[PDB]
Amino acid sequence: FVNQHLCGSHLVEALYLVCGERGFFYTPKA
Amino acid sequence: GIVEQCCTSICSLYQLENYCN
Repeated sequence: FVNQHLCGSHLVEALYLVCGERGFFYTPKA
Repeated sequence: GIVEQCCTSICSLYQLENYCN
């Protein structure tokens, strides 16, 4: 689930599930 | 950034939460 290599949509999905109603920001180039 | 910490290397809940609002 969280403890692995998470890339692309897989990473975006993890942030969605973990952050919940708080939301999140995804910045590939930073 | 997040790709370096979670994609190229193994992710963690600690790091993921750094990106929640």
